[PDB]
Amino acid sequence: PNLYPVKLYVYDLSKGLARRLSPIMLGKQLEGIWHTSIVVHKDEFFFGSSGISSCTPGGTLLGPPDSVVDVGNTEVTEEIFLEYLSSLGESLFRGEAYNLFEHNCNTFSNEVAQFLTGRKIPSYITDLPSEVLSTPFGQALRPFLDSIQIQPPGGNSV
Amino acid sequence: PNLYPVKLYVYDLSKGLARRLSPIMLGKQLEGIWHTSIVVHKDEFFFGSSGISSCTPGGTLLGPPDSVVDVGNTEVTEEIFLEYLSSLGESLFRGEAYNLFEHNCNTFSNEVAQFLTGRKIPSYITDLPSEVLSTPFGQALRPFLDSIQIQPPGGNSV
Repeated sequence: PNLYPVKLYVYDLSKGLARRLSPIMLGKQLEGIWHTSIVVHKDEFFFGSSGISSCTPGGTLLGPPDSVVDVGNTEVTEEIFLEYLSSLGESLFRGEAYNLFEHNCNTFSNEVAQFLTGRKIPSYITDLPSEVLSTPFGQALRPFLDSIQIQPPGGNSV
Repeated sequence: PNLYPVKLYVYDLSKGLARRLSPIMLGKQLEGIWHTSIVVHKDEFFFGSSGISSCTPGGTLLGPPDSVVDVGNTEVTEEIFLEYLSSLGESLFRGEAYNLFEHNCNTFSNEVAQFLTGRKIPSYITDLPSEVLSTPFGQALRPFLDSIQIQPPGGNSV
């Protein structure tokens, strides 16, 4: 069977700022504000307030990823993958469903990784929202944080 | 002529946190992360990633506003106002046009206030984005900040 490498592009939206300012804001040590995407079949795929989008790898306003993580290989072909993403985009991943804490770019990548390789992405990435929420900081800014939508420019709808 | 009071609902999304943590993040004293809306004809109107929305005053997830500011009176009736908002929503205020720095909830309220009363809202509110941008903090997080969309839940499309 033809095998296609699957990568998880990792971006620290805070560019290291969350690393030092996290103890002074949340009183807890966070290593970054993780934004991830799935790179497969030569293209980068992510979910934001605009829904599922794609771009050439490292092609958003965010620039090159801070880390490229190997997820595994998948047998899912390009045409089957696009059909899969299309199906998600019309059901559980419309732009309206975006939520900073429970339905974000990492929720997307995690579910996509599982589908393509049977593996989930690292908990330190997906658990970030709960780590922020479980603090006075997070509880006070909950209303504001729940109002936040993220959509890195540069991609086009799938 | 029938006169209708126009209010500017002011919300500090940071709930006072920006007040104390601003000197330690931006090295400059900011008093809040201002989110505003226009209240007229018994309803609250605002612009977000979803476009122009309305709700009963203080009816979003943000709760009651931190301050209610008197803008002035307007002679524009309800039906004419909705037509006005509809026109904006189809031209310069579609959800896609939202930008944290140059086309946000305050850009909307300011333009709406000017139309209804001939007055602009206070510069300390509208100039906030530039104040954050003119700092190492802002320049480093520019990519991330430009990816931020804001849409307080609770309203419905106009």
